[PDB]
Amino acid sequence: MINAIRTPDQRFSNLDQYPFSPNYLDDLPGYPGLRAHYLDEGNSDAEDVFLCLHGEPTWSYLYRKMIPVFAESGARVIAPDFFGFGKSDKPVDEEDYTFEFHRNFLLALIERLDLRNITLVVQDWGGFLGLTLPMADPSRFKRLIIMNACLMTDPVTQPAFSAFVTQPADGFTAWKYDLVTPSDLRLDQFMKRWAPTLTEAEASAYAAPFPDTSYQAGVRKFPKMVAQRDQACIDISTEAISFWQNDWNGQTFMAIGMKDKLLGPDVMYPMKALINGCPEPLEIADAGHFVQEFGEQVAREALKHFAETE
Repeated sequence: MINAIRTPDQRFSNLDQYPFSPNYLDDLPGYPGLRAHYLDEGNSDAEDVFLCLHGEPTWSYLYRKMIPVFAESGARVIAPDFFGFGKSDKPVDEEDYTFEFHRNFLLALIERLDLRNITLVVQDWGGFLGLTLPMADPSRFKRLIIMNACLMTDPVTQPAFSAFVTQPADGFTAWKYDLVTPSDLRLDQFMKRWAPTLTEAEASAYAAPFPDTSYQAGVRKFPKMVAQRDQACIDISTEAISFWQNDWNGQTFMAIGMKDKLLGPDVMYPMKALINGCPEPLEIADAGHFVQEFGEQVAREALKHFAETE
């Protein structure tokens, strides 16, 4: 019904530091015939579940250094790959991807696996989407781990969540230009630019999912939805502000990648004020946009923070 293609399994043969077994679901309600890939690590009967959401233009591969720290703590870790990324199937038309299409996939996933006692782990698009999930069923969420992200509200209600789009020129403008303009987009070279510490092996793991441009419709669409917020997204993200400010009663841990040009300190401090009970943030000086690349530290510190409250 929704024309999609699937990445040949062979593309993932030689992944570096990725020993996690695949789990798939192809019976989601609303997503008929589309297969979703997710990691389900640690004790599947754990009381605590960490739901790790990725963003643009990555995949679960991005949480590979956090996963084992969470799992060794006794938790069940879930890390899905959004349609269009990693090992999930990729709709071929950029028009199929919308804020709600990915949002609904997430609610569908949570219902299907019946996840409870969730510690939400977000960043980038994983947070734009993820920060709007607790208000739909608050009883299932208990903690939040937030890395560089915010809500895609309208420019007036929150100017900090709009300003980064236009400035600086080497910030979101450069990122977007790099992503939606080349006709021969190489995600390994893009990653090495925006995540300078990656090795060549890690870099290639982010290009693994896309053998050629036909597979990258979802990759091309994310940047454009940041820049051109559809109504439902604005209403949805605006009502979530209300949720974090007055309804949230959970424990929160915030980590900021200080070298980020897009969603750094000028976007994080304002987020921090909006989340009821958010404590002092852990600032990671050598981290860029992809804070997960310095994940072992973030994962340990967060469990250390959450422990000193149990």
